[PDB]
Amino acid sequence: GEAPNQALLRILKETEFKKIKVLGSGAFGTVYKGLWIPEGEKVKIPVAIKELREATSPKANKEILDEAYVMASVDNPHVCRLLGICLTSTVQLITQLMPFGCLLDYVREHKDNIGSQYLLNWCVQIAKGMNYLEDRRLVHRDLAARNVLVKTPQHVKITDFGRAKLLGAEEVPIKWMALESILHRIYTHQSDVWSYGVTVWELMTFGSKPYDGIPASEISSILEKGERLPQPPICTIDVYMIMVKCWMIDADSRPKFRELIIEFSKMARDPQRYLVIQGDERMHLMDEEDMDDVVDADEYLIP
Ligand SMILES: Nc1ncnc2c1ncn2[C@@H]1O[C@H](COP(=O)(O)OP(=O)(O)NP(=O)(O)O)[C@@H](O)[C@H]1O
Repeated sequence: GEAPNQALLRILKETEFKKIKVLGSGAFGTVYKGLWIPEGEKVKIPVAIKELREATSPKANKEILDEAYVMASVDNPHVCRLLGICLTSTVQLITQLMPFGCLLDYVREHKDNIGSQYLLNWCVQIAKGMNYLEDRRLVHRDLAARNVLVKTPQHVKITDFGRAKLLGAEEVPIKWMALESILHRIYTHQSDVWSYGVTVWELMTFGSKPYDGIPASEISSILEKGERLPQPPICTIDVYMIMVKCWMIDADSRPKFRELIIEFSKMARDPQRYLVIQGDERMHLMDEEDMDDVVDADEYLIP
């Protein structure tokens, strides 16, 4: 039976926060960098503010609220933090600012400076995030490098709950999908594991596109034929065999997230044994003056 969901949904006054910069437009909506000053509190919290495309079509109001619902109900160091909503005219989603942006852009932009320690720690942290969702019985359904955010090079969090569901519920990123999901729209914790596999492959190839070329329509055929993504240059057979296990047809044959935490964690203790990166040993990885009161969202706790 389902426990009552007692998450608090915080409604925020438009006056409590100043926008500052656009971060990402075009696609569907507009995300700004900003600072949130709660009521009378004397803290300023860096935040991202997702005020969706001006037009207020009741269709997409229903979709930003579902995210808010999910994000308000999660609480884990490796899942993105929702501060609250603003009901202005178009619904504003207010999350913790993740200054380094999405992990896909971050690996793409920084290939030459990314060591094995970072790559494997990311793997461990993503698997922790996903394991936590598994404990809350959430199937994410859209895990990808584009949907993991970077608070710092050493701390990432899963984002984009716009397709999350409870395991069992009944209510398209084809290249990240478990075969049962493309064929039967079955979606399980184990189909999230498939997508973890792809996300890891995106990281290990420093942001390549999976099945670059092959059009979406061909994908399910390819997999039934038994083809998978190729071994990235930097990966030992050890790392790659974990990817491949995530991509087994038998869903229950795939690893569990808790096993993934364990395995990458072992590897993270000796990173150079597991990823082979040219120049590994030597790699290493805001605004205004009134910054006395700045507090990261992670240090701003609410009773
Ligand atoms: N909390 C955040 N902190 C910093 N940057 C963010 C944050 N949320 C989003 N962004 C940036 O804005 C981009 C677009 O945001 P997002 O709304 O996730 O993309 P989208 O294509 O509109 N939908 P989706 O990727 O499915 O969530 C992200 O990839 C980031 O570069």
